[PDB]
Amino acid sequence: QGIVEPAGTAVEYGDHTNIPLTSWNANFERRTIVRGELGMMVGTLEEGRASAI
Amino acid sequence: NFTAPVTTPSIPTPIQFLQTWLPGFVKVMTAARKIDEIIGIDTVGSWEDQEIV
Repeated sequence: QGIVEPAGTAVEYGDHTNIPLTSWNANFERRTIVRGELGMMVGTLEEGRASAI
Repeated sequence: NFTAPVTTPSIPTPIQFLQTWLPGFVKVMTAARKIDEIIGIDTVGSWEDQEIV
């Protein structure tokens, strides 16, 4: 994601005085994706005994 | 005379191609198993079980 952040300021008027100027400055922010996992494992005799009940 | 035979004279037919192999392979027996004849066999239970009543 990005940001703009403008800038600038004013002064009093004059015929031959220097002209002020404006500018800006952008930035970026980042985030990270995290992955997880989980599994299972079943035996034969265990399955039979579990199904017995 | 008789020039040279180029190849070394020898018996033409090898020992193989003259052998016939019996169709069967004998096996070792080990001691006899006579519990079934004396008592018999009863198939009553099921696998993944624990006890017989």
